[PDB]
Amino acid sequence: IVVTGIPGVGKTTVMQKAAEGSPLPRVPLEGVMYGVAKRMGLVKDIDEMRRLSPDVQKEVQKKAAERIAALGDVILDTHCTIKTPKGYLPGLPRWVLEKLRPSVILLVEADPKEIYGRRLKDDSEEEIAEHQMMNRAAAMAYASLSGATVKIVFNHDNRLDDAVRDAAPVL
Amino acid sequence: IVVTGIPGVGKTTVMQKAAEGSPLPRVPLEGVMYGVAKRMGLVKDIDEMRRLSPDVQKEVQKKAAERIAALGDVILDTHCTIKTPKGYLPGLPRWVLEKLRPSVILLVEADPKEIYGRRLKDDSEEEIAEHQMMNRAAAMAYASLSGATVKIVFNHDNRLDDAVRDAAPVL
Amino acid sequence: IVVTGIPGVGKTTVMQKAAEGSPLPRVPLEGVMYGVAKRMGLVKDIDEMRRLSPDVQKEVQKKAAERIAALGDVILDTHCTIKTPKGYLPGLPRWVLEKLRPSVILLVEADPKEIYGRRLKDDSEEEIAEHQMMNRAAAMAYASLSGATVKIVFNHDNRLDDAVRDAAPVL
Amino acid sequence: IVVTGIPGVGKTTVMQKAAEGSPLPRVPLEGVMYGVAKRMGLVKDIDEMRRLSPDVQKEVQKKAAERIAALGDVILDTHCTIKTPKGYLPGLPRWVLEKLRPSVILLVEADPKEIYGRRLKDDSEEEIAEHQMMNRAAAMAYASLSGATVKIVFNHDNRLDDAVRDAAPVL
Amino acid sequence: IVVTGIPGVGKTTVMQKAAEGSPLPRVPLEGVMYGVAKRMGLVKDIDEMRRLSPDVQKEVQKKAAERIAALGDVILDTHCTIKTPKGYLPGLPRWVLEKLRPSVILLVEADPKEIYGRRLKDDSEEEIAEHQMMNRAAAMAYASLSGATVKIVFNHDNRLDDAVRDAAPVL
Amino acid sequence: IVVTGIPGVGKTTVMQKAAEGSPLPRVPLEGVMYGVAKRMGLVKDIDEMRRLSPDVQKEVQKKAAERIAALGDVILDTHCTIKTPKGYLPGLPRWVLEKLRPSVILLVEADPKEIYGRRLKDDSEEEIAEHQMMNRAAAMAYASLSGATVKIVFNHDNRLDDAVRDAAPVL
Repeated sequence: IVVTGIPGVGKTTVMQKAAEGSPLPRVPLEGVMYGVAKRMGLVKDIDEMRRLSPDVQKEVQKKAAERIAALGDVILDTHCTIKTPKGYLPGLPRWVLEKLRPSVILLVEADPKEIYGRRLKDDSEEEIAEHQMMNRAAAMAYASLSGATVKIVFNHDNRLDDAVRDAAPVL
Repeated sequence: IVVTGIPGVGKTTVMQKAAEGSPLPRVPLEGVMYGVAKRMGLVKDIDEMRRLSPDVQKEVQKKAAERIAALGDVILDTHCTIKTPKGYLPGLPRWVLEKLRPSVILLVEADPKEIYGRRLKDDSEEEIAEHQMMNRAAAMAYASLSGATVKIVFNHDNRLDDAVRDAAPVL
Repeated sequence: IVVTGIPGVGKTTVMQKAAEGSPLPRVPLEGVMYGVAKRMGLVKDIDEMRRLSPDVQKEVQKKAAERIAALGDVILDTHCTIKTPKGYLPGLPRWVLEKLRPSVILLVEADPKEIYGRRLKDDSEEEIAEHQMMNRAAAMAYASLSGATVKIVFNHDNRLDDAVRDAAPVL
Repeated sequence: IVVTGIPGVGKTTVMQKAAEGSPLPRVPLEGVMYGVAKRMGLVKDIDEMRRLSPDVQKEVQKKAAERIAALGDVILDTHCTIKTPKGYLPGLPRWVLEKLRPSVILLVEADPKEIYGRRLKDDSEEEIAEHQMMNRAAAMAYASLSGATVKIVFNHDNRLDDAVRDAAPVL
Repeated sequence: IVVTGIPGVGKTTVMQKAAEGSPLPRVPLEGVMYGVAKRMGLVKDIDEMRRLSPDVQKEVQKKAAERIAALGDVILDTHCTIKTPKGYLPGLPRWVLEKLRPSVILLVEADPKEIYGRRLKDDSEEEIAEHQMMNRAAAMAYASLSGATVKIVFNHDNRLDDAVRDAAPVL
Repeated sequence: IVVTGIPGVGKTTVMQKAAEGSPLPRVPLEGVMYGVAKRMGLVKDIDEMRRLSPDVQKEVQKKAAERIAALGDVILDTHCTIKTPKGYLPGLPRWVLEKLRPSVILLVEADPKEIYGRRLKDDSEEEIAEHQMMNRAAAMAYASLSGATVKIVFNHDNRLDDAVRDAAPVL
């Protein structure tokens, strides 16, 4: 399983509540990549992951995915697209999907005005709505490459029980 | 050619009225998969297609696609995404497209309020509008994998002649 | 399965109604032969099928039948005898039957006066009655060559429900 | 880099203003395909590129992409989807992406009412908004296949400096 | 890392609070064993893990530990001793330690009267104090076999901030 | 095609106007050399091209020319002679011409008094007239080595339409 969401949507809260009583392991993909790179001796510190040569970083992604595939059924956590100075970056290249072979991609959503409120209490609502629409396109592209199912989960501010009630049927 | 649409959009009516006088054979993909599985002795009854092992079901899709490719130019019929308890399932995995190599994907649409009306006379309008948006994303992803052209056809309740007039130029 | 009938008997209507909700593919044999010849590069236009050398046309029939046999169980559609300036031409030679191996030949019939009325609103009644008798002889010859069953279906003008009720038991 | 947009969005103006003082070469992809086909002796005139056999045209796309990859870092120019009588055609098939391996896809946008105004001074606003949405789906599918980043640039009528200020950070 | 504790000591709470913001993956060992056995086809349901042949269960433990060792630095979770009708069962046999090679064993403790209070609000205090003493012996035996460090963390009812302040320095 | 001119003659403006709507790629030679050296890992920044060993810089010129020759018909851009502290440097050595095999060298000119006016608004008129004469000698030497044609184009201050009308016939 892969769980995904825009920064501010409350991804970790819904995942922690829905995964309660589950026998499934819980895995941040960036953490595994750092662990694999560190045990291969390529890095020592978490920021060095951004300094690696891109074509070495492809093989770190490949090896991390092979090892998560060997672990078996898992709640993997990462962004589906990351916003950057040069625009949106796909969080899951084809060479990851060919190794992981996900059964489900789960996408968490809330209203742009709710997310803007949460972010202000910590982009325009138009840029939030854009990043959400780009995530839907990215998820369905990942699905078509892999045979993975795509689930959308709403997580409105007052209504965490709805997000958990929609998420738990997937597990 | 592949023809696709959401349940209730009137797909079969537009397909048969546009295919009138065409030399092209017509084919339901699920029906051919059942036929191939049955002639390979893997099943006897239509429900058993849901009971097959997924990694056998991949090869049944592959063989059905190879045989529909050997038949040549055809009006193939299937859903582009199927709604399920775990969310949207891609109806055409990459291993189907690499065998069929479609020249066109045709997508049928109507207003969510019309579709809700037809369904009530037999999901919310928002979930209908979502499933349409997910189908557009799926179709263009399938196109990029294959070189297939993508055509959208409107099929408003009274206006079947517009749908048929838009469809016939494709054939 | 093969469905057959004299021009004007309403062949397509009875097939379309009885095949409703069937998982079977729906194939015109002339269309397959054109598709096979076109993809073998032998022709580009449908009228060129009448211009092919007869011993090439035998192999086009043979290859079309092999590919329909690979597709498996199907509602195939063609005439059992075609009327021509030199008289009746058999629609299905032995080299087709040895490949398709049909389980059923279905023959649609109506009164010569009904057929003459339909044709007048679009041959003598004696020539219509002759062509029907020649079709029965052709069907039973095909049966004896192949082990196929032969079914006769009446389709009187008002009584389409009787034609469909006789046809549906075959499917 | 690849730069893309709908006809009327002002693609060339934003490209040439942002590329001012850049050491990067600029390349029209259709122009290179014509050049490669012409130097391979396949054509003499630009219109003959539409007359080529599709499976030859795949190899021309492949060879043009290999040569543009060997040139190195470049501002490549083409449409991401081309509107045709049979609907939208993908501008960049997978066999192009596996050769070019783009670092960025850039997508230029403007309001449908602005584009309709420019086109009227030279589709409905609904069909313009549709073609833009189909381009977003195409770009993100291309991204997932390649690891390319996706940037969106607004180019409103009076506001060319905003388009150039968004574009220059990519180069 | 391995985190361990007696049922009712609040193990999961202190782990969740201390692991906050860590890049380390989180793994229940029983979950991995079920996943490995399920993917090896040995079982389908979680209760069948108790029905396996003991010498198969040794090899499942061995394979699960090899796959966790390949994943690298991790917050592993399991009991150090499990209470059963036949008395205490060691949670981590030598064939697990030779694969995992832990750097730390972490042992969570609370007063027998606090644990009795938590268990009532849902063994004698003597049997609780015995099970704690047997865990200390088990942990220090595991340490001597492996070179792992052993840390004890108090988790008194109101004082969760002390438990988290002691746990976070280990990570 | 190669376009050439003295700094201040307005080379880019005449090229940009004449090449309007051309299918030809547009290429700065210094940019390609930097791109080739950068992708060979020899440099990271544009100024390091002056720091290269001359006998490496020859092979970079050779490889850049081979890759621009593989690209086919092109509007290449560079100076025909570069003024330096040690005098005039030839912009195109024999080892470049043997690879590019130009069909045309185009040389842009204006009155030394006009150029001095432009350079004042941004050498003596005698030194400007000298650099032009040295460019004519260099161009005709390049022609004799290669079989390239030589075209001279005037670009007087107001008369850009005359310059573009002389340039466009070459393309």
